[PDB]
Amino acid sequence: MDTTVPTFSLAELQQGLHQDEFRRCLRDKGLFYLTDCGLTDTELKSAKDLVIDFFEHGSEAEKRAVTSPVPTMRRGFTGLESYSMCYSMGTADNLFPSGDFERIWTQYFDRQYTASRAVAREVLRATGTEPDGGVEAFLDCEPLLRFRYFPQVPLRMAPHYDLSMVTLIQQTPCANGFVSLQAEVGGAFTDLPYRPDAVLVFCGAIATLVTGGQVKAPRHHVAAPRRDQIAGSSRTSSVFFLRPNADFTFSVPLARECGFDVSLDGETATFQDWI
Ligand SMILES: CC1=C(C(=O)O)N2C(=O)[C@@H](NC(=O)CCC[C@@H](N)C(=O)O)[C@H]2SC1
Ligand SMILES: [Fe+3]
Repeated sequence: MDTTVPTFSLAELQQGLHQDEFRRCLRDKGLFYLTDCGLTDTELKSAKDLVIDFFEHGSEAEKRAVTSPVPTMRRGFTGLESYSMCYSMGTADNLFPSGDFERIWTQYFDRQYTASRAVAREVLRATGTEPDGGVEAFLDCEPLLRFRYFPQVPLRMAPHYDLSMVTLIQQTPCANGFVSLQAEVGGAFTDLPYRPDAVLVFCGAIATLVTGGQVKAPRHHVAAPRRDQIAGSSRTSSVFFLRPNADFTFSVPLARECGFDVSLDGETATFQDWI
């Protein structure tokens, strides 16, 4: 039936405006684009620009000394060695190629994090939800950002819900129109392109959980291009996962009620256990 994906100014929402629509969008299709939340395509494009700079012009040497040590616990670069390169950050223990990089990308992270907190904060106020220990404690959490860059100019994974409170995507488009990102919206698969001055927001499982089921975490997937769509497909994505502190808590009879792969037992549980 209904597949459209709505847009909102965060400033306007904070001014009480559009209350019902925003409420229903959460509960029935857990996603949306978002203007006026103190992110800018310029900031994004300046960050992108210096990573690709390093991709292209760094020695074997500087890379090695800041490529991922533990390959799966996640800080630094991957997939740059002689299809997808990828940079990761967090609150700390980060790895940086130069001094100026550190600044630009530390600020880029902060701005992201602040925005993430804001929208999240709004998501709670809107469901009249007030987490155990406080809205702020909860929002002071252990977040993670992953940037991807697909350069140069066929297996199909299954959709997933994100293991997050909210997730913010900023993407750059392909020179040829192809959208990698799609989601289940009222029965169907809707494209999720780059929109100018906007930023995409998935609600995540944690959102659903903390609001006592009031908010939907949409299943989404990231397609590759068919072996004929390859020319003009360089793209990037900036994906900021707003993950809680290890010790957040949730009643497991509530959890499975929304179709969540949890092979653990007992009374309630915690975020650390689950990942
Ligand atoms: C959303 C998203 C993206 C992405 O590039 O956008 N990718 C990342 O940053 C990724 N994170 C990982 O590599 C873990 C893989 C998750 C899943 N395959 C599993 O272990 O059972 C993926 S999965 C999450
Ligand atoms: Fe995802």
